[PDB]
Amino acid sequence: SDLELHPPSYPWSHRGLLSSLDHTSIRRGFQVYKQVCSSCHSMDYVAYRHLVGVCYTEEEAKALAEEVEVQDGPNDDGEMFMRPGKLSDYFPKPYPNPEAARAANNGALPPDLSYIVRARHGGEDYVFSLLTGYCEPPTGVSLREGLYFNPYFPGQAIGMAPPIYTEVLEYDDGTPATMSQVAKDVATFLRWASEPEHDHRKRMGLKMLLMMGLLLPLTYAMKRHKWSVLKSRKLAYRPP
Amino acid sequence: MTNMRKTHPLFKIINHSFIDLPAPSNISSWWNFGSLLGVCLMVQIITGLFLAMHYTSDTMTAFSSVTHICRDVNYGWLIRYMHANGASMFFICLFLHVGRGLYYGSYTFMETWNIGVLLLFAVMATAFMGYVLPWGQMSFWGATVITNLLSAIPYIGTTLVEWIWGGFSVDKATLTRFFAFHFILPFIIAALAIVHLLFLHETGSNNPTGLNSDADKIPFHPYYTIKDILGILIMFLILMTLVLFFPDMLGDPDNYMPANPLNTPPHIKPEWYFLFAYAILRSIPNKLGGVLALILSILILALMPFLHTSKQRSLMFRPITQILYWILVANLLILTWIGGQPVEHPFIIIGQLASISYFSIILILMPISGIIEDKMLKLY
Amino acid sequence: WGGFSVDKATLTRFFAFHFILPFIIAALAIVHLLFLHETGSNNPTGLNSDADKI
Amino acid sequence: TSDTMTAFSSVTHICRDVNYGWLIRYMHANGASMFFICLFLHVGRGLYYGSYTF
Amino acid sequence: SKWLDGFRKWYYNAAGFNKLGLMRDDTLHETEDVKEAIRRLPEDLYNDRMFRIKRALDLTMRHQILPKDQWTKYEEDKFYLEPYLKEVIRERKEREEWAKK
Amino acid sequence: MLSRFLGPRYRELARNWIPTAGMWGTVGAVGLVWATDWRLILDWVPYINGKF
Amino acid sequence: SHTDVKVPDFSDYRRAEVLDSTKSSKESSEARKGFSYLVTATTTVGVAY
Amino acid sequence: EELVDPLTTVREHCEQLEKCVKARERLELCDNRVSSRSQTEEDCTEELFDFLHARDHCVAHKLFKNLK
Amino acid sequence: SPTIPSRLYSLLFRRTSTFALTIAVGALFFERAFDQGADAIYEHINEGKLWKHIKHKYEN
Amino acid sequence: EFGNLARIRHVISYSLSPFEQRAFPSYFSKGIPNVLRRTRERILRVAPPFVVVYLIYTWGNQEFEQSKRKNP
Ligand SMILES: CCCCCCCCCCCCCCCCCC(=O)OC[C@H](COP(=O)(O)OCCN)OC(=O)CCCCCCCCCCCCCCCCC
Ligand code: HEC
Ligand code: HEM
Ligand code: HEM
Ligand code: HEM
Repeated sequence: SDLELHPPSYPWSHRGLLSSLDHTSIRRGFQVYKQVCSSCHSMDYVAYRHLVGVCYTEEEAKALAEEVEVQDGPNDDGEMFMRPGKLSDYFPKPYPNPEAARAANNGALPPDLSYIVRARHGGEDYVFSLLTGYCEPPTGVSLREGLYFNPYFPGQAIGMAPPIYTEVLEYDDGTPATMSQVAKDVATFLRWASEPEHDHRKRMGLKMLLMMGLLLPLTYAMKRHKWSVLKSRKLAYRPP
Repeated sequence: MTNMRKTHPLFKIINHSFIDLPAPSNISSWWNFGSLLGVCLMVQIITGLFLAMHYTSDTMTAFSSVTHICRDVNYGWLIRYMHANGASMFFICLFLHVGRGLYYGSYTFMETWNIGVLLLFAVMATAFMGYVLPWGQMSFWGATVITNLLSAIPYIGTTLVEWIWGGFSVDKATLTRFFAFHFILPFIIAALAIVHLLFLHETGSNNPTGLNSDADKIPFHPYYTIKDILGILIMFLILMTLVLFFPDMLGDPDNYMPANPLNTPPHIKPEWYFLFAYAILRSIPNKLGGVLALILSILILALMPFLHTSKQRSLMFRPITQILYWILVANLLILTWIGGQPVEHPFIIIGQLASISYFSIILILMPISGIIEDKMLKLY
Repeated sequence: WGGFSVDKATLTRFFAFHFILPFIIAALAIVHLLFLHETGSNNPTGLNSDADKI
Repeated sequence: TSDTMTAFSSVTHICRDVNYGWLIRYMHANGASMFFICLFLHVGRGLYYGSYTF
Repeated sequence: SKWLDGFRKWYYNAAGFNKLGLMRDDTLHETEDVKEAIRRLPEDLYNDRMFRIKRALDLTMRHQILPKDQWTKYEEDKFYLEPYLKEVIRERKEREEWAKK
Repeated sequence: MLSRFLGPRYRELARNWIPTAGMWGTVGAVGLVWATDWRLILDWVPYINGKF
Repeated sequence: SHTDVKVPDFSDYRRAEVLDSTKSSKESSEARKGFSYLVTATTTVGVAY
Repeated sequence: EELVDPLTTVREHCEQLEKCVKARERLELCDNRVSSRSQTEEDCTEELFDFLHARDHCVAHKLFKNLK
Repeated sequence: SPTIPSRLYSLLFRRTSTFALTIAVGALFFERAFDQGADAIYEHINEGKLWKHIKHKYEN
Repeated sequence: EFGNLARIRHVISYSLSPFEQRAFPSYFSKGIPNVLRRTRERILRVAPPFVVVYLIYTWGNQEFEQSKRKNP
């Protein structure tokens, strides 16, 4: 349809000017991506070494990397072998090429969710409204098999099967894995994946604001002190 | 002994330009802006140099190299977003500088004005090719749109566009030559700005009153030096709160996808400093006429010295032409808003009225208003 | 190097530096010519050439 | 193209597929050599005729 | 009639140079004809013009104006550069019509 | 505002400068034809009919 | 005459330590110079940081 | 589900407002005028968008308070 | 007994070399103290969200 | 080219040292009336273009949201 539905603004914990991301939510959204979203979507620009100092220690991230297998080679005989993963490895693609991705998902290519927050209007609000907005189609429109009605998708007929539901996965910390909680955690994690510099950027911005609020009256006072010779200058004209 | 500042053959130029240059005492804060432009220019160059140290001009490894800059290079996100937001702030300072020149009658310096118009063309070409450079979706499709409207030229347009492209479409030859041209053009802009300052210093600078300022003149140091340091620090404040708090309020989200020739975006538009030009282009139902109107819009900005039909230089004492000037500025804002809109109701008629009023205010109504106040003040 | 040896980072930064250096060379050549033209040039005999200049 | 996997290949693409790209590349290399020839003779002339007093 | 004169006085107050102590003839952008007109001025009028321009620049620097009693009124605004300027334009037109023949 | 340039002396000056300007336009036309290898002109010159 | 010139009153612009015309200067010049140079020094510290 | 979704609770709380219920009878008149075999191309996309906009604005006002 | 800006000028600001020396000393003191205060404020805004607030349930 | 820019006769200028005078002498008390004086001089020339184009922007947005409605 020509008319479209805009996602609402949710009160995110990082929505403030100086507010940081919640790293427990990023960790929870990482395992939400791992046991659910990694079967169809790739993460070509995020490695396992990007998670250390953010959500996991080096031992936990090393165990996560050694859980999955990565093709590597070739050897001295000239063949590609199947080694365990390392910290430097990128996240494993579900499909080697987009053609088998379109074949496995019935024509539709599942996109790379590396900057899917920054590639869409609304950011993570769009992702949260897309994952928690799967509703039945209204009367007057007929939906063919293999398509699903999501009003936040452009054209309102998305090709993605509804991926999350209640207790779709189990959390390590005992959080109740409701559908909205899973969607919020994966939206926080995708926001981190699009902007990994976000916390450092906001800390640098706080330092910039404090330093420039210090510097501005001081250099204004210096400018006004040097210009007070001209600002207080008086003129007189006495022809004979 | 001697004075080393005035007798050294190298220090004499800096003494004549930035130390003992006679300047009007009553110039306002708008006179900071051009100096800020120069500072912003070198800032761009510095950031660009470091963005040249990790970027690969190749369609397989352009977007991946940009993501490698953003994620893996230490503070590479900071330098990249400083480069983009400083390009936007460079155009902000450009429009305010040109608006100062239009309002205060600084276009009577004809050689300086035409040299500045040449600088404006060069920086617009530099920013266009630089926006093509990261090879997103909007980069590829904006390059396609601009080169197609260049191909609208009869009988030489097709040959010129396939020679600019290096092929039958936008490909890696176009990307590499755009990287080379985007690299080399700011040094041409720097040399041209040196010529710009040379012509200004041999003709002198202008006060906001438009009167002869030789009665009250002050050295550049230490008044306008510290005033420009304050302006530089305010420009750094706005640039740093744009790079550190809202990195993407001016950017395009569709540029964060890899470039796909098979998929076209639902809406294709250039950046906000091209949007009024695009809205002027989109109004005329003739592609040759649209390109003609774009080039003659910037050329009637260049032609503005020859429309001065008033005995007073600045607009300080000309309120009717002041009103027409603010109508022109608001019309430019309207064209900027329309340029980011699709061709739907009621944007076509609004854009056509905006372009007609823009050309009428620049060409017709301003000399008429100048003649009207000339009669109205008993000048002739 | 940008690393432990010569690698891709070294090649990219050397391309950027090789691009940027000749323009600095051109500006220094302008300063070179300016410093020469302040005092005039030299003749092969080493004498004062002010008696015969063209 | 300034990437290690596509530097030598891009140079061969210049010399083999670009129209007169071999002329441009070998002109660049031999022009660098002739540039150093001119530079060495310029320096030696400055040394011989006492031009270092400037 | 008198309505046009009152409306001219309102525009004269709306122009704003009279709040800087300026006159109308000081606000002329100096071309070559105006430069020769200034060159032909007597010394007292030239000194008064230079002081008025300097005071206007000093007021515009401080972003201030004169008090309302010190504003240049519309009545005594003497047009001092008009006869010199008229003779300069007449002599230039004489040179122009000689060179066109 | 170019009404200064209406007169017999300027008319005589322009009349003197017509053939030099026409010859310079001929030079510019031949230079643009030669440097671009235009097929609309060199196919009419009898000697140059070998490259087309 | 040249003895007719008088400097106008700067009491609307003068500092708090130099308002009194009946007391000598140089007992407060170091304080004013220290204040101005302290402002300059703090600006230089911030710029250097 | 033994685990109760808080989003459903917030949604059914936000069906108790006034703009949502006015859009609800607007959608009701829409779908029984197009469900009466009128044989038209007209559907109920606009009414569904209005109701979903009101309901989702109400939900986004108070969704994240009860989520962890 | 003069004011503290008077003796501050007469001992620190009168000579340009010791002026630059105290600018450098105050610059290093200011960078240390300002980084302390800025990380303290940024820590105080964001309880329970940073990695250093939660690296004890997982570090072991 | 100081010393030959112009010719001025009989003009006396008095200036103070920057160290004998205040940096901000009556800052707010004589800064606020001057700001409102400049505002009163300039808003009737500056503001109504921006008011008019805000009206055009709001009317265009309203017509765009109305033009995508269903009926008729
Ligand atoms: C009266 C105050 C009441 C409130 C009291 C509070 C104080 C407020 C300030 C009081 C100021 C007192 C007077 C001092 C200021 C100087 C005089 C002044 O500004 O007067 C108002 C001015 C009169 O015009 P003036 O320029 O003086 O002279 C014209 C010749 N008659 O008038 C104007 O400039 C009016 C300009 C109107 C412009 C309307 C434009 C309509 C069309 C816009 C189209 C733009 C968009 C086009 C888009 C096309 C495509 C869609
Ligand atoms: C296989 C059943 C998938 C699972 C598991 C996930 N997604 Fe998906 N998604 C899938 C396909 C085939 C597509 C292609 C587009 C289409 O027509 O359906 C998508 C798309 C997305 C998008 C992009 C939406 C857009 O407007 O471009 C997003 C943001 C997205 N998917 C999110 C997402 C998340 C967060 C997942 C983990 C819970 C997830 N998807 C899993 C198929 C599949
Ligand atoms: C010689 C100096 C310059 C160099 C070397 C340079 C180099 C680059 C490089 C390598 C990029 C791509 C990096 C990236 O964007 O991810 C880039 C992007 C860009 N440059 Fe420059 N640049 C220079 C000067 C300028 C100038 C003067 C401007 C105009 C103000 C400009 C405007 C841009 C813009 C708009 C982009 C796109 C930013 C984006 O991705 O959104 N550049 N430049
Ligand atoms: C590309 C960036 C530009 C730079 C770096 C630049 C630089 C400068 C500088 C340093 C000055 C002197 C300071 C001042 O008075 O503002 C100046 C003045 C001027 N510039 Fe530019 N300029 C640029 C663009 C332009 C353009 C596009 C124009 C033409 C519209 C222009 C026309 C002028 C004029 C007329 C002046 C004199 C105004 C005056 O001093 O009164 N400049 N410029
Ligand atoms: C980057 C390469 C160089 C360029 C483009 C360059 C350019 C020039 C030019 C144009 C002249 C004036 C013409 C002439 O006298 O032959 C000149 C003269 C001179 N150059 Fe260089 N030069 C270069 C390298 C050097 C070097 C390396 C030296 C130092 C050994 C040097 C020292 C001189 C001297 C001493 C003169 C003046 C001697 C005379 O005029 O009699 N130049 N150079």
